Amino acid sequence: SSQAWQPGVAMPNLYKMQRMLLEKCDLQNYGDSATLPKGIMMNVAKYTQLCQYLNTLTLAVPYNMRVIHFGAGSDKGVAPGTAVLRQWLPTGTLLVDSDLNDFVSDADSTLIGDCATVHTANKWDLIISDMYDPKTKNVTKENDSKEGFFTYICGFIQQKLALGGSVAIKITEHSWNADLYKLMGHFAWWTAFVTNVNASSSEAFLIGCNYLGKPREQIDGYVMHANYIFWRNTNPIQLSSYSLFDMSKFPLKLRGTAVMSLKEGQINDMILSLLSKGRLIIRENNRVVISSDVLVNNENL
Amino acid sequence: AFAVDAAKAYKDYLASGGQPITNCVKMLCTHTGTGQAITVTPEANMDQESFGGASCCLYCRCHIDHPNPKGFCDLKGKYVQIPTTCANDPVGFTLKNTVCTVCGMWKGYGCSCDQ
Ligand SMILES: C[n+]1cn([C@@H]2O[C@H](COP(=O)(O)OP(=O)(O)OP(=O)(O)O)[C@@H](O)[C@H]2O)c2nc(N)[nH]c(=O)c21
Ligand SMILES: C[S@@+](CC[C@H](N)C(=O)[O-])C[C@H]1O[C@@H](n2cnc3c(N)ncnc32)[C@H](O)[C@@H]1O
Ligand SMILES: [Zn+2]
Ligand SMILES: [Zn+2]
Repeated sequence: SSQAWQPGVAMPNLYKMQRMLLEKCDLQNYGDSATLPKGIMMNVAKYTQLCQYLNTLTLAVPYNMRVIHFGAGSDKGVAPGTAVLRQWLPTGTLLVDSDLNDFVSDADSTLIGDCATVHTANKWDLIISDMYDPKTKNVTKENDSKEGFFTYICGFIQQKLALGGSVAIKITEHSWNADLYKLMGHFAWWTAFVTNVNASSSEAFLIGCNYLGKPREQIDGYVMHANYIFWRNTNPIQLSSYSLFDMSKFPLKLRGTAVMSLKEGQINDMILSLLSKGRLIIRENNRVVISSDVLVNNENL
Repeated sequence: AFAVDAAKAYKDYLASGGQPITNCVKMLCTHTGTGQAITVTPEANMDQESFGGASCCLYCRCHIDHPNPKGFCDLKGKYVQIPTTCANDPVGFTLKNTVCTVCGMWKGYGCSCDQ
């Protein structure tokens, strides 16, 4: 009821508040495919709805914004999500992407390798991940919290996300992680957002809005994933691509958000209020430097 | 003295009835843009489709060096507007066509500097 004209659906708050146990996800439309506008790739539609939704949040959008995008490659050898991100972000925004496998990209710089090889001197204002491990399809066991690239992502956010910055991290029923849900409580607000073009999937983007560097809230990530699956199991979402057809208001508003290089003692409740509201970013404003660790081996016996 | 001529290979393959390079990345946009050929954000008008640049660059997509001596790519990081009548082969279009240095439209597909 009006839901189909949205870019997607966010986890309603009452479901966040529950104490469900984890069940199997069983979506009534599982496997159905949306009708995409002519010649539009799924991931252009999916990233477009993700960005349409982020437009409704209080993202900080500084000058010389720094964005990093993990899991940006594809079985096509190109990066449709990066292209949408570069369309959405203010022109001149620095955008770095990365993936295990080689691909051609419109990012300002691309690193190929396992994401745990990636290091950066600077902090970031927005982190996007669409990483998904294809072996996750081999469910041989209880649906336990997963480590791998999620362990990297949790560390990356704590170490290298500017206060006031935001994240959107792709999960599914089986590709999830309990510390990532716990970290959502370290943001001024958080949700799980399902795009309407992929409503037939258990995918969601876990969105953390305005990072605070400490827990606003203690979240049990095991319970919270159980709550998310419960929501999806009891709220069928109708596949929709309606919102793809209105791009008039798509670009991220360049808010000119201020950037200050404060130290941990200087973060008072008033600073924390500005962070919470999307009105401040706290990080160094130096030059962006990235690298990827390369393992060296000589195979000649 | 020897260098692969990637452009010529693709132009000939096309003429021999080969399938154009696929998976060029087409953008959602209003189609109320300026129409210029190569823009920092999608600028398709009602006659054009907008694509991610890199995915439409023959050298980017074939993992070979660019003609610019310093290796600079004209398309990567930008959006190329392609007439809807040629959007079946964005790579071929950008290879075979030229951008007017004056108005920024495709010579022969928007440029009207001769009037
Ligand atoms: C959500 N879900 C998951 N499975 C099974 O659990 C496996 C791992 O599930 P998954 O973690 O990859 O989630 P999903 O398949 O929704 O992600 P997507 O492919 O990115 O869209 C899946 O391959 C299915 O075999 C499912 N099987 C049925 N019959 N119905 C469902 O809703 C369902
Ligand atoms: C759903 S796909 C990416 C699709 C892409 N975002 C797009 O715009 O089309 C999942 C990606 O996550 C990558 N990936 C999975 N595990 C990874 C890891 N440990 N490190 C880096 N990349 C990983 C895969 O190579 C794979 O390309
Ligand atoms: Zn190129
Ligand atoms: Zn001209």
